[PDB]
Amino acid sequence: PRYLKGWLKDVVQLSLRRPSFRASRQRPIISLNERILEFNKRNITAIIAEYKRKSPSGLDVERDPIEYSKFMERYAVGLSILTEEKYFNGSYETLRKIASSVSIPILMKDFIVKESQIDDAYNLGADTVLLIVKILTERELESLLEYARSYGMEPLIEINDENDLDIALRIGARFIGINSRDLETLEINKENQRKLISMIPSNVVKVAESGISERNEIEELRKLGVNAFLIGSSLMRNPEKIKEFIL
Ligand SMILES: O=C(O)c1ccccc1NCC(O)[C@H](O)[C@H](O)COP(=O)(O)O
Repeated sequence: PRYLKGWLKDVVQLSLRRPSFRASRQRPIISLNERILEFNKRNITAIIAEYKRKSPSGLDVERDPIEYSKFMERYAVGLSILTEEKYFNGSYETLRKIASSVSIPILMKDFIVKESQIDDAYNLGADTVLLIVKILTERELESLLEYARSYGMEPLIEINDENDLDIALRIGARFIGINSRDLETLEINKENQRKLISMIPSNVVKVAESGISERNEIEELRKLGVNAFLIGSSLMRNPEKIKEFIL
């Protein structure tokens, strides 16, 4: 990983020592990025609904993971499940129950710094994985990117600044997530996110991440060329909003 400080340094250490999970995979891979493109042509807003119990920024809600997912399944383009244990209260067991219950694409959200985590995602039933440019060096990113493709997955590469985008573009990323929240300081900056969305090649599927709570926000981001939206907090607090985001 890269030189890190604070909580990013801690969570990355927890991940280096994360035990692998052994299990048989039932269903074949369902591509999340190809499905976002088909929602685009059908002119249906593509929302990736996220399940997370806790968050360092203050979220804290109790809600059944299976019911929430079966519900989101009627409208969402895919699901994003947190598997990080200490800060998000996630677990590999939750991803597993979810994958056996629905049949739409699943993104595994964690801090992936080593190949065994991708084996974990595959064996658990996830369809793709998230790779964060700011915590990895260029070589590590390039290696983790190839490893995931060897399983037929196109991972979601997350950027937060221009330096991250230079790197993602160089290694040939085709599915990018622009995150408005800075992992290190927890600050949200919608402006910096808009500048970045505008610098991205039009042939890569773009996903806007963090701080979205209103439908006007989604409408604005869409005309800006964004293909999909990853929404966690607002949907966890009020599952019902999915109906408003979708009209
Ligand atoms: O989600 C958080 O609360 C959080 C807090 C500190 C550091 C990273 C975090 N998450 C980053 C992230 O990618 C989020 O899980 C999703 O993009 C959705 O953000 P949300 O919709 O909840 O604002």
